[PDB]
Amino acid sequence: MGTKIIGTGVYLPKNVLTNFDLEKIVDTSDEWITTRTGIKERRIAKEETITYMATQAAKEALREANLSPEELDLIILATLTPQKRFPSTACLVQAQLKAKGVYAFDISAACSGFIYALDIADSFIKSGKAKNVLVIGAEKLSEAVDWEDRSTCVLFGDGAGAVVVTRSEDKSDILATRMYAEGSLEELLHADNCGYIRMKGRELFKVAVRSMEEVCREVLEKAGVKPEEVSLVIPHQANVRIINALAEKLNIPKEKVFVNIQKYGNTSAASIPIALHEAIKEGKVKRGDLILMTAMGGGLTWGAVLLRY
Amino acid sequence: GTKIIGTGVYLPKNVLTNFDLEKIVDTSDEWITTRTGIKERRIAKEETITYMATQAAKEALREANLSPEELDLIILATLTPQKRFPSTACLVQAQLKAKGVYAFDISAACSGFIYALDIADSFIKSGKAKNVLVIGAEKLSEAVDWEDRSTCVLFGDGAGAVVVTRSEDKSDILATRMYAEGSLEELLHADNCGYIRMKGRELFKVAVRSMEEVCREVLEKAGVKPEEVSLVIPHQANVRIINALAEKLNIPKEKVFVNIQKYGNTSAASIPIALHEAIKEGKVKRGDLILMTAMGGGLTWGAVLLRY
Repeated sequence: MGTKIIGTGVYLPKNVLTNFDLEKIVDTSDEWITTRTGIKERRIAKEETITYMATQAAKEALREANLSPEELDLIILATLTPQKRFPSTACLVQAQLKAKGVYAFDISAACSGFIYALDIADSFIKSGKAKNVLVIGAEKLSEAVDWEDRSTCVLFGDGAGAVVVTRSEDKSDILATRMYAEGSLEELLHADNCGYIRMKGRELFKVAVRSMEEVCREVLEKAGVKPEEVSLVIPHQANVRIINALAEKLNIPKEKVFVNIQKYGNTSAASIPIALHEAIKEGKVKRGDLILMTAMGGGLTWGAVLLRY
Repeated sequence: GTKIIGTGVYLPKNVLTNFDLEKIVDTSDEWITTRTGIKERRIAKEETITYMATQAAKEALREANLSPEELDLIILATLTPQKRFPSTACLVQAQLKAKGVYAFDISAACSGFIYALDIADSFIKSGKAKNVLVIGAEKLSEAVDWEDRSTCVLFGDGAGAVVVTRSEDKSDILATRMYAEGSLEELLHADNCGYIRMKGRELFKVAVRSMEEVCREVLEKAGVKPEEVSLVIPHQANVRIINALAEKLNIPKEKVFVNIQKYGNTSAASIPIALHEAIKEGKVKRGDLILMTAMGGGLTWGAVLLRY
């Protein structure tokens, strides 16, 4: 029984960019950024390409799963910064991993990319169409950031996260998932004619808390799980204040809410998978634990996934 | 099972004939026709990819007698997305007024539609979705090198869509098989500028072999012979490749549907557009076994065998 996570990995760019470094780039400050978001630093893929980052996170994940690339049945990569029009970055990565002939493609869902991709993987496993699936969330957001706009350039970072899921016969499994989208709210968060990230910060914040709360409550009810029974909440890392307001609305103690936005900023699709990896490595996740993942992103995509590790 | 209850398309009205092409590049009607089987293609002028996708979807929904808000998921396959984000699937969702509906784009170039249909099938089969809208839409005219005659005579613009649902009858996707091979990126890829580039002769050969193999694979999986297939709906890449495949599978041309002569190669939109026409022309009836297959950039390829 169950879609089970048997391996996780990540790749964090070599270049660190603190708020102090940014102060010299745009009219901003450490105090402002820190208090309004909780971000202290962010990684920048100045040297690495999206493909390279995704491949590294995937390799570590496969090593952890003790699974050969060829044993994969599917590779799903979520990103909003593809290497090229085509082939998909999933294909470029597959090539680097030597996962010959392996089914591969990218998906677009912005910040909701990983949970969308994980939900897809679960559909393939639950339909008996796949057994081993590699799900990657990789982003080189720095290429989509307007570095002259102190309003948005201080929120994003680069990096990649990956997880390997398989069909197990034990109790590990995804208990419930729920994804939503609302294209009529494109304006709140979207790319312009040149691909630059644009947003309506205030409106977005409201919608973010309300929407993630709603879908989180939905998966909990569907799974017949109460908030107090959640072992750990791994939310998209967009703003520490949003995360706090969300935890409050769900009545989940801060101690059970994983946060690492302070060191990576908002990495979109790679956000949750990177947090999951560190959470595991920090001894905060053990088999049997109920993990709640949730996110909201451009296009106004959002959802939640409740699983028993 | 997974049943197609509605289909639809959208094609720009602007026609790019081989004679128009003779006026922009050093090519001829004779060469094009003989080498590709193409005579005409549609080109989007005022339509955005979102508009075309929306029009194809609306027809599919009407055919299915289903309202936009009764959809559980929307999957759109394209290589010419409207913007960085939101996904074109989200933009289409807004135009359809399918409020709150799960939606995303996938990248698999020419195998876009069958990949998306395979995913749709996984959601219905796992019982996670009931009604799914799958779209193949491309405005390839924006990604073509018009200075290049070796490739600018092959592509057109268009959108195709299908609405699949979980039925309590024999309609169902019987078997699917999808593959990808990144090490073969060089045969068919976009350059640093997004322009479509390819190693035509090598891609032609690899295309037939891989497509024959995957087709044979879904057939032995479903327990049926090529002779038992009612209609083959291949990606409309090249009539000559289509003939080579049909020849290998030992399937008469009468059972191979082609409309590349009037729409050219429309990548992800290719199959759903051909399917819709085949249905409208009475070439597809409930119970018929339909084989869909394609190969595209990245070197994606696969096959879907279904009972209409």
